[PDB]
Amino acid sequence: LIPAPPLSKVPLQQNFQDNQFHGKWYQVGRAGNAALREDKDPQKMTAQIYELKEDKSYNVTAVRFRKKKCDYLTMTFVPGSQPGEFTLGNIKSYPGLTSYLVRVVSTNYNQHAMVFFKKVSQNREYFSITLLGRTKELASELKENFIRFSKSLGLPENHIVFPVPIDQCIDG
Ligand SMILES: O=C(O)CN(CC(=O)O)[C@H](Cc1ccc(NC(=S)NC(CO)(CO)CO)cc1)CN(CC(=O)O)[C@H]1CCCC[C@@H]1N(CC(=O)O)CC(=O)O
Ligand SMILES: [Y+3]
Repeated sequence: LIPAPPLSKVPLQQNFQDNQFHGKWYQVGRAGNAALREDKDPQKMTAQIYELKEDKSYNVTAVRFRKKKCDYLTMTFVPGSQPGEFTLGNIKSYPGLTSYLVRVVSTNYNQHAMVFFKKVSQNREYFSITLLGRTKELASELKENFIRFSKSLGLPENHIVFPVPIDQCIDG
C-alpha cells in the first residue's frame, strides 16, 4: 500500500451537474494503491450505472461477468455539501468498511470522467482513481492524462490497469 494523498491534491469538478453525470459509464481505466496481484487471467471491463434519486443520492450499480454469469453490486453515494463529493449510505452493511469518500475530479459528462475513491477497510486505508467512459474505448490523450494524474498521486505505472472490453453483461 501507498499513502492516500491529501485531498488538496484531488481536484473537484467545478460546478458539478448531478443530472448530467447520471446513467451508464464503463470503467475503462483504474489505478489503486493496493495489492498489485499476479494472474494470467486478464482483467475484464465492468460497467457502472449512476442512478440519480429523489434524495439527490446515486444508487451506483456495477456489473461484472463472472462464472459465466452477470454479477451486480449496488452502493449508495450520499451527497456532501460540496457538489461532486459523496459519502457511503448504510456503511454498516459493508463488513469491514469504516470510512468511505467519493470525489468526482473531472468530467465533460458526455464522454469521460475521472473519479477518486478513498476508504478504510479492516483498518487499512485504500484509494483509487477510475477513468470512466460513455463508451468502452477512449482516446489515447484521455488515457495519458489519467496516467499522469494517477502518477501525480504517487501511483506507479504498474498499478494502472485498462480492463479489456467484453460483450457480456456490460452492454446491459
Ligand atoms: O468499479 C468497478 O466498475 C469494478 N470494481 C472492481 C474494481 O474497481 O477493480 C467492482 C467490480 C465488482 C462487481 C460486482 C461485484 N459483485 C459482488 S461483490 N456481488 C456479491 C458478492 O457475491 C455481493 O453483492 C453478490 O451479489 C463485486 C465487484 C465494483 N466496484 C466495487 C468494488 O470495486 O468492490 C464498484 C461497485 C459500485 C459502486 C462503485 C464501486 N467502485 C467504482 C469504481 O471503482 O470506479 C468504487 C469502489 O470499488 O469503491
Ligand atoms: Y470498484
